[PDB]
Amino acid sequence: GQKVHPNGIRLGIVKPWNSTWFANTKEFADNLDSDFKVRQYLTKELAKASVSRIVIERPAKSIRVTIHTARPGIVIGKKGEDVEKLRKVVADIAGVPAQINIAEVRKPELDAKLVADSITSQLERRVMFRRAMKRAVQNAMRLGAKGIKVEVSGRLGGAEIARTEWYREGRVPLHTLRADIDYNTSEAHTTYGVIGVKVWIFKGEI
Amino acid sequence: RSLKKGPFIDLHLLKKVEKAVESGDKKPLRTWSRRSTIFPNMIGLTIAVHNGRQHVPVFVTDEMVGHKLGEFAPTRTYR
Amino acid sequence: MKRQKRDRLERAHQRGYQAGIAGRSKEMCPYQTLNQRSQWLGGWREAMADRVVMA
Amino acid sequence: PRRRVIGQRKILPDPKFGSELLAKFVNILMVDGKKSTAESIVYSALETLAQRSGKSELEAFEVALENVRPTVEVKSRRVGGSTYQVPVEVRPVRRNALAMRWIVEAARKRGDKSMALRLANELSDAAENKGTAVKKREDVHRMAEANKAFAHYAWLSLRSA
Amino acid sequence: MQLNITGNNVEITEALREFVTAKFAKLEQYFDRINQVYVVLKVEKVTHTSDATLHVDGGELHASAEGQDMYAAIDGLIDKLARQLTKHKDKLKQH
Amino acid sequence: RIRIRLKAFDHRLIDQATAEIVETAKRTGAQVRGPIPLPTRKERFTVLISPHVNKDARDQYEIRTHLRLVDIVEPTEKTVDALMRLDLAAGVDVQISL
Amino acid sequence: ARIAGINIPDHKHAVIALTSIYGVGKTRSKAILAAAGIAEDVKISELSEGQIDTLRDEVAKFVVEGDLRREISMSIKRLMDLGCYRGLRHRRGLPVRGQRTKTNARTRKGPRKP
Amino acid sequence: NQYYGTGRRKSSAARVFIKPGNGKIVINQRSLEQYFGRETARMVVRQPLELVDMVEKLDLYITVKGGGISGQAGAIRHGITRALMEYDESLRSELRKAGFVTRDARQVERKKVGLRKARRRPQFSKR
Amino acid sequence: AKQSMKAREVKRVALADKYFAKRAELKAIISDVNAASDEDRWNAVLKLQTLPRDSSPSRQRNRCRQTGRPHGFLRKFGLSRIKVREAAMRGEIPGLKKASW
RNA sequence: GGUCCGGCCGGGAACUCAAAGGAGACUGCCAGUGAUAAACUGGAGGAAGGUGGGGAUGACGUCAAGUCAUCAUGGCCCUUACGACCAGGGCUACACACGUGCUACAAUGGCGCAUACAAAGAGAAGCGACCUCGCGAGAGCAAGCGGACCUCAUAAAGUGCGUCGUAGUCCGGAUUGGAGUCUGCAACUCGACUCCAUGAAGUCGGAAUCGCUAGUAAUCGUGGAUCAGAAUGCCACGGUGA
RNA sequence: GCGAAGAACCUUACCUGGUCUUGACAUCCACGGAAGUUUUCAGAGAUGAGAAUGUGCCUUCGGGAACCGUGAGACAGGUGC
Repeated sequence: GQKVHPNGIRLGIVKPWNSTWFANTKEFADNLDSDFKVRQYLTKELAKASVSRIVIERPAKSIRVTIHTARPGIVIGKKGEDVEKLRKVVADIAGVPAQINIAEVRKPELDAKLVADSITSQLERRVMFRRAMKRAVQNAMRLGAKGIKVEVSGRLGGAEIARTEWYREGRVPLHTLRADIDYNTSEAHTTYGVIGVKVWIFKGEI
Repeated sequence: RSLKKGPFIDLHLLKKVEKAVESGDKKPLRTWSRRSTIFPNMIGLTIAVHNGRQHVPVFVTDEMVGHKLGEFAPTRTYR
Repeated sequence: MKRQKRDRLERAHQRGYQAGIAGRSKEMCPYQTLNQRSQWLGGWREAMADRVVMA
Repeated sequence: PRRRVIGQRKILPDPKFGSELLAKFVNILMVDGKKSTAESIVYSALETLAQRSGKSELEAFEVALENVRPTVEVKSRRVGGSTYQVPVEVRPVRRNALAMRWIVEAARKRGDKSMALRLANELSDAAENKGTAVKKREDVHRMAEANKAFAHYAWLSLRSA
Repeated sequence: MQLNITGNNVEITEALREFVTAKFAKLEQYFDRINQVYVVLKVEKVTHTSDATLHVDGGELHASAEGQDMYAAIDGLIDKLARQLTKHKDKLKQH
Repeated sequence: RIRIRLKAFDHRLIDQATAEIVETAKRTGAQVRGPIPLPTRKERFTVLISPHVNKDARDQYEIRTHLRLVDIVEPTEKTVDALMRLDLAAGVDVQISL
Repeated sequence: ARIAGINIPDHKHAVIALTSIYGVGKTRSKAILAAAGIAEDVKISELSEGQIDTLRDEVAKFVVEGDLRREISMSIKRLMDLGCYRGLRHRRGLPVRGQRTKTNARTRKGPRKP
Repeated sequence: NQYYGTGRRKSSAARVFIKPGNGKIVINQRSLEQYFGRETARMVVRQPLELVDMVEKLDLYITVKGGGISGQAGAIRHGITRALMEYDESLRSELRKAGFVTRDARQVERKKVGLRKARRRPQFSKR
Repeated sequence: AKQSMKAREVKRVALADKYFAKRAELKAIISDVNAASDEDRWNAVLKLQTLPRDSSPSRQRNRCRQTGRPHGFLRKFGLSRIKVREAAMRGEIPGLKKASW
């Protein structure tokens, strides 16, 4: 509880924002509130769809949710119907209409949201956290990440004392601002409590 | 030293006075509106201002007119 | 926030002088370079006389 | 400090007279971050130092200053249980500033009506070898010259200039 | 030396304050001139612990003692403080 | 006579949408008074950073509002409708004035 | 040098010198001289008696020493006789206007006896 | 003809136009004496015109704005030396030595958080 | 933070938009200086007690809209100081980033 | 060029400035010292010279430090009450103790008149010119401005003149009385401000203690957030300036 | 001068009283009713009693919606540890 958020320290430099709308000060708050509710709603609903990150833009009294996922077939479903099934409930709780898109990642072993969701689900179905936490590092390093650091925290096997472990391999330079680090954090609600998982994935320098 | 125009009373104190003055000097009036002033047609009444756990009665005297009802009913008790 | 004071040359002197006065008759805690060891020992031998003149 | 013979900056000279010593003197009694009224105190005091002394003002201030500048200054040291003062020679940059600090403090005492009258009278008695800052000067010389028997080790004022 | 009792989850009774004050006064008289003393009593479900901070001319000095009944912890803390004081006292005598 | 003022959050995106309108108003018609920059609004937000005590630990923030003018001197009817149906680069907000 | 009952300073300017009357300060003291045709920077020795008598009935308009003291005593004793909250604070020597009493309260309190 | 030097100092910027003329100095359509020439440090606008000569040689039209008294004064002191650009490094080589060409980039510091006025800290004291 | 309090806030929004800004004429038009300062004005300051007390805009607390936290709010964002750091470091508030000068 | 000499108007794109892109500072060059090394010391040039000034950035860990009242959550407990609604009160109590600040104790000043110079920011159920009324806080009418334009908004210390002549004083502005204003259903408990009056302690602070190395300390004012109203706090900005 | 970037009511979590119990907030089942809007009485108000006004989205039509009341629980709720 002493480090800066490595996605937030580099928001103009390397990473893009998850929202690319301008709103003047009279509608900025509500324009951020509905922006929150479609992220909560899509995150709750598409939990099996392996969603990486959703980007919301607002061109001219409309909205676009670009859904970054690993398996877009579960997202569009049969024929593309589930896109419109999402689009009706997006347009109900946002400013109607909606143009949602899919932007799949073809290398889901390098996305920090999907690694943390992987370790999260495997801890929910009670696997050994050295096997999961170590297998994520293996699967990134034999596929092309320049660095990775996974850390789990909590009870982790019903212990009465919480502890953390972390299995870095390679370079994760958190202070270099040009260094591209995808950091993300997920939470596993096991029957002994909450186990927090956070993963850094370093890819390149520019 | 506030409220430039007109004193303040509630309707449940104004109508309750104008009801209970023409109906004779009677039982002490339980009042919760501490924040209301004391009009000159309230002189001679035993009103019981609520202080938080009581309804303490105070006989309205002629000098009490410019004040408010909560001014003559203390809340905190010291020693 | 600026640069070092008397760049070990006559700081090496007064280290040998303080170490000369406070006993340390080793003469075996100096520097190892010549231009600093020479006057660590220089301050040492200038401190032996200042030990004879006092208690 | 431990490090840093520091990169030193100079000061602006005085406007009315060609002196940086005088500008340092304005910066001494420049209380509370306010230079202009301290300049009015200094000019208003050197004028009546000229009329109450006859001679010129810069030489009036400097002759009035060299009777309170010191030569030896004590430094308190402790070895073991004793804590005696050891006379070090004052360096001639510290010398006149240490004089002007005593002039300005002795003018903040002495209380007359105005600050220019207090400082004017205090510089007058500093010319007369009579006032307060000459008593503090002679106190410093009496206790350094009284404790003169200490010339030692290394913690003060290496070999020469 | 004034002394300042406070308690986290420990209800400081008047008999508790009399004893602690007496013990502190006795220690202050015995070792050094002490300016101010803060006492903190904590209970954490098992451990009756006590903290004390003495402000003395040299500076702050602190001690902490866990016990069984609060009284024991206080006694330990006071002895620790006395030991610390002996060290500070002739640490600034050192003739 | 058309006063086109547009504001956005990113300078390297508003300078893209400005070049997406000078080539319009010079592609048809003429007489545009340049991509005029205006002063940047710098809304700063200082928040407490812990969920409780530690008042002195804070976090300082700012958003940037970048503004650009266009100033079409003489409008053409291809220009006033050339402003229409071309309002892209969401993130940039535009206002036309007459 | 005798208006309203006392007025005895001299070598002072007039508008400051009138302010030793219990009931006048630097605004009403300027109202007296501006309403009685006297410049504000003159001295009480410099006034002639044919001006000072025109200042005595001038300051006889606004309420002065004795009437103001028994008047303020009538106000405070009136509030203490009603026994309201304010007069209840006046009967006990605590701040009336609603100041802090946990810590300071010390002008109305006095010195600190323990 | 006419020669220009900008000059700025401590959140205060000058515009100095020097011409071969009389010995008059005009600041913001005022004279020097009726702008600050009896106020604090009036010597620091005539001061770079002392190591060079100015007597009835060059008149100055100066418009300084922003900042305060001595900020505008040091701004003009930098602007005059910048305006000695046609009077070359024969003069600016001998004008490096006495200062006058460093911008003197000491600005006021920002107030840091937790600290009261960027160095002052709120007194953790034992009494 | 206490769904009771959270629903109480939206109740006060509902009545605060229902009654006033439609019956603000009782004070912003009637309770003024004019040639109508008779017992119509006393009928007005008499009248505002009949209205629901939870209809004034000054019983609002302007809470966070993800937690309902009463203290530490930002009118620009609609979020409390914890949740706006949580979404700022995530990359939600557009254009917002860490400041240094 | 014109001028009600007001950037006011035609006009100009130099300059301030705006803010996008670049250049620039790297021990790059020179002399000496050093193991011919890293480096150090000094010099030149330059706006800046040795990580230029400042910020952001907090390694592995410790303190079973803080937070179950931001949130989330394992367990336990209540579920005609530890839940829910309303009125009034309390959170503001006061023999006392401690901490952090503001204002002072004055002549480097108080007061009165005149007058010069900032940066940063905020604004739509909002900021609110000008003009009338009021001693004043403010009120009525009411333009303009989602803003380099309009408004908040007179910067103050400073400076020139006059007075006060070292006293509890023309210092200090606490407390209390009277009369008001504004906000809001509503200023009693308990708001802020104005006016008249009142005029306390305090004459520079024992033992002990803190911050600060340069645009810093110390003083002087300005703005913002939170906010119906309510900063002596916090967060920012400039002035003077050791 | 810490959460609190601002406790008159609200906030508010505490106290005294006045009330409600599938509830102030969410879903599932059934039955009625458009929702909504003006006003009166009592009461400190919550509340309880009323008085008028009001009626489309699809024809499956006791509806499909939105919204409101009563009923059974599964529950909801808890700034409680």
